[PDB]
Amino acid sequence: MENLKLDSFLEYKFLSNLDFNPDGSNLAFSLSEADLENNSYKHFIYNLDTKNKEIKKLTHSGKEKNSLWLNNNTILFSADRDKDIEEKKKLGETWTIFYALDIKNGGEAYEYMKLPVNVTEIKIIDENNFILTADFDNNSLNLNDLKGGEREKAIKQIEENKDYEVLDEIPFWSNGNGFRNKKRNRLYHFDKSNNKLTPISDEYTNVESFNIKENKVIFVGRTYKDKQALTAGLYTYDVKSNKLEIIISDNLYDISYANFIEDKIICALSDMKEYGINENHKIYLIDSNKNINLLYENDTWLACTVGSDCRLGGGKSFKVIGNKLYFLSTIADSVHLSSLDTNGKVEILSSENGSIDFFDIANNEIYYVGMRDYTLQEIYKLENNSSIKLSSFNEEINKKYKISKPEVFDFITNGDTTKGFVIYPIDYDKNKTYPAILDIHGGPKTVYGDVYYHEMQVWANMGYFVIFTNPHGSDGYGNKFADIRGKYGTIDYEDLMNFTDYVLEKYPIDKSRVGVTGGSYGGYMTNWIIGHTDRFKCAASQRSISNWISKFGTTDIGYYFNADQNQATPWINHDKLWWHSPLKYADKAKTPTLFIHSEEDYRCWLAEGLQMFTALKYHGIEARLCMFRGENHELSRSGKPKHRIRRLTEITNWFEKYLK
Amino acid sequence: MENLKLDSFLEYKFLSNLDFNPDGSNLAFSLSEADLENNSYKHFIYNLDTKNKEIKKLTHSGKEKNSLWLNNNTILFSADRDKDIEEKKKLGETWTIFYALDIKNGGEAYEYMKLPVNVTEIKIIDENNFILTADFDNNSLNLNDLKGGEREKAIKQIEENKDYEVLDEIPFWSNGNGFRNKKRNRLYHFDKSNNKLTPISDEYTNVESFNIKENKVIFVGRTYKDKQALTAGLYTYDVKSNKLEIIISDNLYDISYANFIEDKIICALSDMKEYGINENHKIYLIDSNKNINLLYENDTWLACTVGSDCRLGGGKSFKVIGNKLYFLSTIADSVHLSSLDTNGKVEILSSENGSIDFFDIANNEIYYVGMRDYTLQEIYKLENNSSIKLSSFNEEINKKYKISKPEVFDFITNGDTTKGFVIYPIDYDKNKTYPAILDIHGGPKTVYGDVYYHEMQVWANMGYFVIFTNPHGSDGYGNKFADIRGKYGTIDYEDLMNFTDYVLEKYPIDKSRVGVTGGSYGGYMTNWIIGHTDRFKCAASQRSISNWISKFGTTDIGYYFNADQNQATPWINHDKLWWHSPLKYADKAKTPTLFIHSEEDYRCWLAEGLQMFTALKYHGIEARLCMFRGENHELSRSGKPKHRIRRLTEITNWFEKYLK
Repeated sequence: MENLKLDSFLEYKFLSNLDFNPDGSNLAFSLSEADLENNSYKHFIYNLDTKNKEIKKLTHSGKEKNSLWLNNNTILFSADRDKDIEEKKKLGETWTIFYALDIKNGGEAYEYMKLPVNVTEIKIIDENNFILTADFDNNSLNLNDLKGGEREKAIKQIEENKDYEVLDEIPFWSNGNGFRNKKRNRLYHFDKSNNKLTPISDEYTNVESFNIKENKVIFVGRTYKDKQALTAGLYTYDVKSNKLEIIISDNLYDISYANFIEDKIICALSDMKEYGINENHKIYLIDSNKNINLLYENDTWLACTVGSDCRLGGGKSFKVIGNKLYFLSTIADSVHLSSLDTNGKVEILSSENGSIDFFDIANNEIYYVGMRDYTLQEIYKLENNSSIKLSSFNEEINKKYKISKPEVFDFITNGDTTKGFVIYPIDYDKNKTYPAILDIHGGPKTVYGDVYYHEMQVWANMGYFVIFTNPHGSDGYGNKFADIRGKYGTIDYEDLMNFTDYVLEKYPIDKSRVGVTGGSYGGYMTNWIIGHTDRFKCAASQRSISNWISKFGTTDIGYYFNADQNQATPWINHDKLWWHSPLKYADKAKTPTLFIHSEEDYRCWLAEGLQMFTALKYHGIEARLCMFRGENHELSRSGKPKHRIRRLTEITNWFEKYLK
Repeated sequence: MENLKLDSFLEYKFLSNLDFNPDGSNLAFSLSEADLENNSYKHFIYNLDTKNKEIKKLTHSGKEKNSLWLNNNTILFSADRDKDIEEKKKLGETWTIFYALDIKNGGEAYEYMKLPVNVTEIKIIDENNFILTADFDNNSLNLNDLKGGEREKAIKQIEENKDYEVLDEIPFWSNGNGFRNKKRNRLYHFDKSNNKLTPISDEYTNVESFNIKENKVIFVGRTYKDKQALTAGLYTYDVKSNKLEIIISDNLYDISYANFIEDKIICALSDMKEYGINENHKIYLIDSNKNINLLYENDTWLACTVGSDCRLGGGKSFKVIGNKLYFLSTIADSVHLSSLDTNGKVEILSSENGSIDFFDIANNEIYYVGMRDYTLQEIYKLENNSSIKLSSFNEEINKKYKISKPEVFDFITNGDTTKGFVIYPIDYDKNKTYPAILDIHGGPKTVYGDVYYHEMQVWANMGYFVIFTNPHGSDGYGNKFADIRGKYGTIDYEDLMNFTDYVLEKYPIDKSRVGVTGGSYGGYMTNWIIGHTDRFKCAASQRSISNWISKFGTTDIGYYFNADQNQATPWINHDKLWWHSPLKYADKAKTPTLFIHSEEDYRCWLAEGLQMFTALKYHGIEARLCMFRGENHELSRSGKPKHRIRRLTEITNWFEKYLK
């Protein structure tokens, strides 16, 4: 082998967009890989034949991801191979060009469609009919329709308007998407036959999800003019009657999935009365007369929440075929693939140890991408609760480099039993003593698992122990285990400190050289940890939360997600919201702390990292902060390659200065 | 008589850099005017022959400000007329080219000097020796000295470094200067004969003031590696012996002015023990034994603090000549010009109603630029406490547009008699009724005066009353009147509301239609007002403060100034610091409020504006926020023309929408 290095992730391959053709013969997917020279990513389109089992590389310029199957022969994708349209978009025009790539009859990609909107997702009624969600600006100048003097007047106004941002609704930006004031994700119908682009959802509605069966659309709708509500409405629309029908009013529940199943509608849904915003959605059925009836009392977040920094892109996590609804659920450190028929029978289909990222089903043949055996993403076919490995995109990674696989064990703390993980240092000697790093998984209701994580292997290849666990608040063990509302920094902080106590005694680690790092919620805990204990000699706080009050007014979810998680508000029990803020305890922090933060991170605003850094510096504590431009919360998982190398370098150099 | 329009300031002229030549024969100065088409400002160098008062324009390209007098016939200025140097600056090289313009012999400017640093201020000893302060970076790659392969790697490293910012000091940025982490304002001596540039201040000292007599240098020092202190250091440098000498340590006093006088040193100091950071500086005399003897117990902020938006640049507020020290002092409504001889005697040389922006003296001849009789900037000569107007760059403005001059009266409140102002609406009728606008000046210890203020005149020309005053905390009545430490929102809020009630009774103002607005501390009070009263039907909060614990960690001055003004701290009496924050009362805010804020404002950072807006939108109140890119706290005074028009238009349409 050879030592894994900081930048070794440049050679990793990431899979996305697993989609079948209607006849189940060919399934398409995309491969992404780092492009260090251009600080971007190359995206290729691939195909596997379901009976030949042969992988085929379809694109080679590196700017194409498959979005849709036109028919069993032809994959459609969006690109920018029209230099005229490209320069029009720079001026302010909105356009999306789709091409077509014959596999059965061959050739190269040829232009199939031009659509005068910027599309976010596309689905197919037939060859000349598509259902659309796309960016829509209520203050758009409509540069496509303008000509003459009014055109040059708009080109200048659009250019000048880049120097401002106007805000008059309480979520004025979204992380990963920039400023979003008075702009919505709107649903459209496009008829290629007559080039007619027909709106479905109105001007103020954010379409969060949509599905189609034949000529009928079902979508999720959040609508607001000044304040986004916690509830979403369910709506349907037919592309022949042009009738919109309110299925569920927009002030009852927050729905996560809705689709057609047989002659009625299945829907994940919750009124958030028991466990708040993040309550696990139960699955109901909606009959013809719009009655809601329980079908299966699920107690899981219906998604793969196993953390990793070796993913780029995604696919389907829900599917409806026949009478069964196939879904995902993270159960402990792993993901399950289960079904649910219209009778309520829950069969479990895949309870393997690794993560299931996304999947597709065609003729009761199940294909998925996942991370098994602590290896990177590969395509597996599912047969009788066991997986056959088809692709070999990342097989040499584990054979080329020295990977230290975690030691999984059960850990008891605070009346419940969770998972504990300890990664040995490379070339481990029981006669020596080593330093360690405690990694706290970002997001409260997420999961650490036996899944290849690059940043941990990097430090294990440099002589570090890397330990981590899933404290109270993580996903996996239902709403009860995840409920830490009003308990931030208590039973979860105990869980982490109890885990650190157990590890530094059971494993041979120098207690005097222990670091701690974490992002998002993990960055909050790092700021909390350094303000309550002296046991870590250095810390790294990334995209963190330091001031719940300051975070209330500057976060894309802050004005409602803070009140739900801390049971407080800058005006109702302010002392509680301040008690849970790590900035309050910054005058007792003595631990040197590096701060990673992104300027366009709107899930955790720059103010949070700026405050803890200033506080430690005010009290004469060594500190450091690296601000990343053009990046956001997703820097560690999907940022530009150089900015990922810079983040990994800053974090790796800080431990080296204080732990070696 | 035409109506003054919103964009009428595009026709104003602004003077700066009033500077004598060594024999008092000529007076150089710069004129500045807005260039809307290029969204910038043109600058021209003028001359004034002191014998017959002839005004001459000397440069015409629009990119020149006068720096020094090379001799009695030549002005020295910096510009960019070398395209090779211009492109090397874009790559990373530090350069400044100085051109010489012979006013007597004629011709155009010719290149005189080239210095491999970015110069922030320059002074001349003789025609071959100069004292500089210039930008210095402790992490500079020194691209000027690099060649070959190390150059191409440094160029790319400089370009890639633009994506990040590294912080490891508690003042890491300065308003109007961007990020300043580990960058200092360093003093240099440049010998033009042998092209030697020699440092004087060390690699970590911020030089904030310096003066020269013969071949000696006096300068002021702020030195820090991790935390800028409140005290400054006074040192001296001889350029022949290369001798540096500490005459006051940097841990004793804060100093505002320091200069050579006769055979000793005159200096403005203070131990901030009686009134804090903003304590008025006494003027002391330092003998050759480095003993510091009191010369005059000055009780003034030795500067011009009369606010106005019709200035661009500045000049000299101090001048030592013979045995006297001529200085400015805002006495209450206006700016005086006094003198102080080494015997301790104070003479009042100017005590007129307007403002004195900056001056200069030669052979008992005192010229200055000032705003008198509610007219824009003009050059005046001062003789026997009365001024003679020598320029008319803006004389047509008051003759062509409808200017409503203020009515000034005495106004007692909270045991002190301050000034009150009311500007009538244009075409005023005694029997009709009008809406009003409250303007609160921005710097806590500054002053509103009988000085042309554009935004006030724009609103009066649209049918508004404009009212403003000087509450407790303002400049112009000694320390005691300016002492609102720990009193933010108490007496200062009462004095404004007492003034507003006074004006609403005497004048025919529709109390139903009264707007309020202000920036900086006037933006804090606007945020304070809407949370503590509903009497204003609409508000406009510019570059405001809303959350003191938030401003502590995210502001160039917040970690020492906020504790000085509120006598609190996020960790010491936090209840008090949270009390003086207007965000605490946002739940009681019912007044629709517009928010003006800039992205690169580091005096009141973006977090303050976002929190008040999100809080008001959270409570169902109408609110609007306009964010300005590329501008800072000085937007309303020196921002780019289009952005100044946008801010004015944003505020005006807000008043128009709710007050009409």
